[PDB]
Amino acid sequence: RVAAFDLDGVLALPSIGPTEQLMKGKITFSQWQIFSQAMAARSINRPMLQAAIALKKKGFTTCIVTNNWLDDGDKRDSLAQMMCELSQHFDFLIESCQVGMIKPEPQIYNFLLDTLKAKPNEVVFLDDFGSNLKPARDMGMVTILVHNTASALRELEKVTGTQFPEAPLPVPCNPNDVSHGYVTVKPGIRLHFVEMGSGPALCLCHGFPESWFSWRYQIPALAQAGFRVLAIDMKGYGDSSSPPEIEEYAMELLCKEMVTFLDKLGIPQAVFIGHDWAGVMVWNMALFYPERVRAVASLNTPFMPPDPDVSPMKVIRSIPVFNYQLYFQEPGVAEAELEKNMSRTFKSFFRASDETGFIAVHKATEIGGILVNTPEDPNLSKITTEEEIEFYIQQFKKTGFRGPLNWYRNTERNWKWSCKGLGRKILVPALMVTAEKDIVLRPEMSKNMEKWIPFLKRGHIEDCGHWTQIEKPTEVNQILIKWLQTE
Amino acid sequence: RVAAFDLDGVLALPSIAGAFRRSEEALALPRDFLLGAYQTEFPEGPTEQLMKGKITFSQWVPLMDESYRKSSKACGANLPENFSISQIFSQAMAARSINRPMLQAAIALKKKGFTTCIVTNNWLDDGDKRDSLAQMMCELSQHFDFLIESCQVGMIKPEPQIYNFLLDTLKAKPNEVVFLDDFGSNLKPARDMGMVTILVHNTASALRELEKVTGTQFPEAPLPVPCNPNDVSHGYVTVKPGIRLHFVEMGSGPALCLCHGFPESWFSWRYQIPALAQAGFRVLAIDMKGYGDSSSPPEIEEYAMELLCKEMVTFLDKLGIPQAVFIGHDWAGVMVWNMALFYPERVRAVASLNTPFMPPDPDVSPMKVIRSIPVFNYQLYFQEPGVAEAELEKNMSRTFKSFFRASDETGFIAVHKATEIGGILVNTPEDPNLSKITTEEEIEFYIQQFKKTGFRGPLNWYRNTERNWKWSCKGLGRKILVPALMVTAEKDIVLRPEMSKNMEKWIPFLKRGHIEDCGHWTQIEKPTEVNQILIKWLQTE
Ligand SMILES: CCCCCCCCCCNC(=O)NC1CCCCC1
Ligand SMILES: CCCCCCCCCCNC(=O)NC1CCCCC1
Repeated sequence: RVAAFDLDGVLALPSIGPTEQLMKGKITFSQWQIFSQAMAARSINRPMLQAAIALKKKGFTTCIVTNNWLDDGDKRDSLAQMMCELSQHFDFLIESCQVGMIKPEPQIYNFLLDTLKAKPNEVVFLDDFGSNLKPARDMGMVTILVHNTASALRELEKVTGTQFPEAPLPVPCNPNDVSHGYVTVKPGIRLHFVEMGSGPALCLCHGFPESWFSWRYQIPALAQAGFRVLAIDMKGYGDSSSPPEIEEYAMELLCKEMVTFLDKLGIPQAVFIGHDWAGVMVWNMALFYPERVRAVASLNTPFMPPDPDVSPMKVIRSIPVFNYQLYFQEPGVAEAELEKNMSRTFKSFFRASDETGFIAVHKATEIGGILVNTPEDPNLSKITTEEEIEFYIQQFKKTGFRGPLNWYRNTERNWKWSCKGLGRKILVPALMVTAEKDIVLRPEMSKNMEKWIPFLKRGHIEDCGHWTQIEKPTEVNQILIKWLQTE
Repeated sequence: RVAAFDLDGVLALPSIAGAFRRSEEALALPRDFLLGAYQTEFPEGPTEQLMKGKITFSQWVPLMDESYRKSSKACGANLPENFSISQIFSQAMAARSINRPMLQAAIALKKKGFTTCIVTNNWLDDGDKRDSLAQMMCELSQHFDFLIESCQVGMIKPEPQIYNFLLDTLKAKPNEVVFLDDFGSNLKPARDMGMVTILVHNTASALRELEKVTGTQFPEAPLPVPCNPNDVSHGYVTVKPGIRLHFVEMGSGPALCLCHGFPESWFSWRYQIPALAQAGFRVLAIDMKGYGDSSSPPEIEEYAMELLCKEMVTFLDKLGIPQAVFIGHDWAGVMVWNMALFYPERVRAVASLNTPFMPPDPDVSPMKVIRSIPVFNYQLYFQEPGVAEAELEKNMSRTFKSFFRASDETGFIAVHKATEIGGILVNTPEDPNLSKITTEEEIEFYIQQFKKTGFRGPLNWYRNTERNWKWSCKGLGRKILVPALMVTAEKDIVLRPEMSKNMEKWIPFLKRGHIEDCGHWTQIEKPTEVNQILIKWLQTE
């Protein structure tokens, strides 16, 4: 079925002849004040926008039929953003000032069903007036008024269809419904990414074994937060070049290229928010290229400078919760296990802080592999949808697993490199977000990070596993936004 | 054969060193007091952990500050107790910009086939204003093959080991390589090794003079920074099922999309894109529907201006951009004005090249107005599908060198005769001469581009006359009340300037720009100006 929504005050609040032609479109705004400001005060009616994606996801045809008008005002920008935001969550836009006719003139209505290809019955309209809803039900449409700021609305709306949650999730941007940039930094290597919103720029780098798609919940919000996001596919993963050479992944290089990728893209500075392995790079970016980093934020991953008199490898042979990691060392091995069956491999890796079928991070060598435990047919974690997983699959089907793993296999070199930035410190805006129930990459591993990063601001989330962006998304967003906001 | 230059005093001016100087005298400081912390074969203390990249900048202040305070009252003149060097080294670094002529001198050899690069005594600026450096550094980025940052390779000038590290990568001998510095004390090693020394003193000329003497000659008014070849980002937005729009990106916001005309491609703005970016903008040289790497359907309806504008809008939403500056030329320009006319909200501002805002006559068949204007015959010729195509496709080489010619050049197109002699390239030479406005390669791109898209799609732009008319007739009671720019070309045969004159009846406040001796290919004929005009425009709004 389909869902129709007015705008005057059904998807934006506060709510709100000759200029009856202003509606029709023969006249613009700057055509005729003490009223302008009012259109700028109103914002999106989130729970309603929710109620929409709801159906949209549920297999309906959403849409907006409003009594528009052309805004050439001094503050139309607003409308744009709102418009450009609602854009993605509807199939058709029946703007009054676009099709000549305006509510409640019956010709507009006939125009909708017409484009909608539907019968008045299997279509429900939503208006805060009712004088505009008379036609709808008259036609055989399921009418629904507003009067208030929703609730009662979304309520008698639930009835027709399904139910909506009180505390929802941030809209998961996706899939192809996005732009796909492609920068070629070195001959054989090109880095694919994603883009959204207008500057300043902040690149979101993922970890192991993930993809840009991971930030699927941060990207939109972050954009709408007034930013130009660049969910990049880290070298080796997804649509970016994934060479077979190990040297190709030395952190020293990854950071260098990361920089190139900027020049190429003509961006002179960006905010670098990293997680997992990325997070490592992010901190090194901050450490080696201050100029190009506007600011840095890290999830789970803490800044752990290297010990100059302590073989980096030894520090791994030590920490017990880094076995699997060791297991990865040998090329072909680790790969062979994860590739053998990507389905499991993933539903396996991706599990909540409070969930079964965990990975074998420490018994790895001994039991023969990071997955030697765990069921065969893992259960879908209440953190990824089959589809959500399938993307990761398709992604990896084309890239393989060697490339990503080669991130681990550059220990000595990495050590030898990060040793140069031992006499200096991170003096650019920084953020360290710690996860609580994160088995490996435990919070307490930061504690002395300030010895290196004074002024370092922090953020911490409870009941959060390693998959922060996907486990506690809404919070991650908040924390992140509010962070950028205050700097 | 390569050529390198110590950025501060060669690529960047006024040499930061100058600031120290003018600061010494300021506080009656004996010649070279705080100067040592920069110009001294005494690379020691903190200033040596700085260029060495061991410690950042911010640290180098509290440390250097006190290391200065060393000889403060001890062995030397009075150096204010609380006296620091933070915000004084900071300004000097910011107040400095790129040495345009010298950069020129570089791209020269680069073009000429040399291995440019920069060997500077760097330091990692984690300053409150380190951005500046990023930009200037992000710019010089593309013009050099190698960047030898002192603060990145451990060694700093003039310690021999650095130099021996450069040739190592440049895989060259001391003889076939030239070094540019503003000190000379830094140049001493170079000569001794076997390199071509040159005191980058003075400011320019004199340097480029003694330079010229060993390379070639440099333009007096060089050709603006061109953004090509494949050294760019390539976005790809899918607006409707089968249709996806490819484009190009550069710099940081706000956004302004550059739409091309017929028969061109994003590559046309190759001269505006960079400059525009460097002008503080995020450019989107888009490949108009039908052209190059964007979907180029076979349907005619697919190109109704009404649609092109709609999709143009979608392309924005999709890209998450809520507003942009729309600068159009030719057919694009038309759309651009309609964009302004139909979607005010999404247009921050509009600029048009050659193409004027010509609303439609409500009581005058749009077609008739074409059958009338004599300089629109070829256009008419295009009407019939397959025909026009067949002519332009038969041999893209000519087709292009043909279309693309200067205001003052031969082999013109047959804009009015067409229909009669059947064709536009009909009476044009067999093998046209390369116009002093496009390089063979420049043309080849257009070829490859069109080889994959064909010619139907682009032409379908012409074939939507009635519909277009019927549509633009809706925006007859309103006007363009958003910032606008109308740039007129002088020697533009078709799309003559005088066709604007009453544009203000529709667009008050409409600002204008006009260029002389300019044909239809404005962006390629008078690029530098187009840039200026455009920039200065955006600048003042
Ligand atoms: C002394 C040098 C120390 C360098 C430390 C670099 C940081 C290592 C981060 C490793 N991260 C991961 O291995 N993540 C995987 C663990 C298994 C489940 C998915 C996520
Ligand atoms: C619906 C009314 C349309 C009115 C058309 C106004 C002017 C459109 C611009 C046309 N531009 C061109 O035809 N340019 C070509 C002309 C032949 C040589 C290359 C450039």
